[PDB]
Amino acid sequence: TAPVPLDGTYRIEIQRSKQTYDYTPTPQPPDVNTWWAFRTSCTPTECLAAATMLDDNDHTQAKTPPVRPFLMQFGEGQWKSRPETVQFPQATTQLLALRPQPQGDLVGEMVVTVHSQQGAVIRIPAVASRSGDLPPAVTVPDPAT
Repeated sequence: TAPVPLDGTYRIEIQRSKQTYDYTPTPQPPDVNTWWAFRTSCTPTECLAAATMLDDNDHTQAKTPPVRPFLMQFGEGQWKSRPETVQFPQATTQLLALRPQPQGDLVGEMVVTVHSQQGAVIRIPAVASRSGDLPPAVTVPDPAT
């Protein structure tokens, strides 16, 4: 029941054409694809994954300017990033949940909970698919550091 580690180049699609506002559809196309270099380190109790953003066209180089890496923790059968406060056209909490599919890719959603329209939950479906190994040029920060 330990998860498959997230290691290699991953393509994340935030499908904003399926965005919902309290389960009621509010489509905002187009979907947005980004590329990330994932590395995973597991202790006997937890598995953590760190992802550094790659450039949009050249996925062998980190994004310019540098973007801070985000972390995911596997628990309750899913990878979930820690909630982070983000300003919205109001203060929100935004996180990414990715559930491993039997096949190898991951399906989940981006969850944006509003705290200041104060209280709704914006859900955007998300897909993550592995695109080969890591870029040997990029250095992904080990989450066990």
